[PDB]
Amino acid sequence: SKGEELFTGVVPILVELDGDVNGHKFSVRGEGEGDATNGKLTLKFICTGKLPVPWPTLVTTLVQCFSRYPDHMKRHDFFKSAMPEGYVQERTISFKDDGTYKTRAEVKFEGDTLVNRIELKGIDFKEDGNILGHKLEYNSTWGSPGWVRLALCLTGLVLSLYALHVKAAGTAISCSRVFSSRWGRGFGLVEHVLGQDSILNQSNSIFGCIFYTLQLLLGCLRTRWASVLMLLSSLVSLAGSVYLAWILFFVLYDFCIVCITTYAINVSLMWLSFRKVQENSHNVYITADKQKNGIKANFKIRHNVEDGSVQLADHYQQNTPIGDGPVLLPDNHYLSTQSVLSKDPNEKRDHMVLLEFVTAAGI
Ligand SMILES: CC(=O)C[C@@H](c1ccccc1)c1c(O)c2ccccc2oc1=O
Repeated sequence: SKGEELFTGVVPILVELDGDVNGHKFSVRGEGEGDATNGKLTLKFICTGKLPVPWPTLVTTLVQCFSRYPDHMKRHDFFKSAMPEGYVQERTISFKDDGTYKTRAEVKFEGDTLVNRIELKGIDFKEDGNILGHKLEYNSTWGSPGWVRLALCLTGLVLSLYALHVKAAGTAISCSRVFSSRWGRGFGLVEHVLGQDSILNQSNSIFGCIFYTLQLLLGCLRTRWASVLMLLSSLVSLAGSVYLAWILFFVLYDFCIVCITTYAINVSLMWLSFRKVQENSHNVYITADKQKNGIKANFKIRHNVEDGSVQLADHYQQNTPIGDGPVLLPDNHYLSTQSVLSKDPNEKRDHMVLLEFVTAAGI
């Protein structure tokens, strides 16, 4: 890029957004600096009254020319090559079971400043949704686990506590024929490796209470060690549930109902933990659009809802160069983005403080 020379060095950023969400008209003015050398953005946004939508739903709309491209991908940087004349970035943002943003932006160099002017229009939002009802977390640590996870873990806890009330003592005499066997204690395999004298050789329901309590507790967490811990624990729980299920049929030839219920519960927590691990994804997927001399892009942003659920936001993006000069057309690649939102204690206007780290990868 001959525009790449403009991004060696820290570059001042100014952002201006005129929006209209379901009639509610608003404006946002932001300022900061960008450092393409480390793919680092630092910006402060101010709602020039109070913002009618959550700030996270505006991060994506609110400068990919600061993405750090490694040297071996330098020829795949469309965004800098469009500079200084700029590019037009048009997006459709579809919130699942809710409205839709339509955005169009001019990103160009005005004097010494990189400017991103944005026109936004949001339609078909329900006034008690997650967006207009302001039901989205900002950067919280302790939150809800979701009524799905709550139902699963509470149900499993009641069932395991029931099994304890059974062995330690509608119609389940079929169960207590199962629990009394050698497999109702330490999954039948703790006595083989650690002996029967071990403290770890407990009734499987103890592992049940510890497991469902741990799942429900880690479901209230937004960090990764709880996510990976959830994945490994639910994986072990799944293996033990399939082993015990294999003992129930074809070996004992008995058919207890609480066992099938807890098998389904462990399958549910397994799918939930798998999803929760694998959809932590800010990956901007970029392909070249030759007909318009620009690029096309797909991705999915998942916002945390205050009740522990996730609000899905699908992103369809188009970028078209502003000049008639030459620009780079890339091969298929993706951008990795990490965003950290925070507040400024010196600011009383409705605002947002954004730190961002974007690097190119893929090709
Ligand atoms: C409903 C339970 O918690 C008891 C169940 C179980 C299932 C998965 C993980 C822990 C505990 C369980 C049985 O399936 C079972 C099957 C065969 C033999 C004994 C059993 O006792 C159990 O602990």
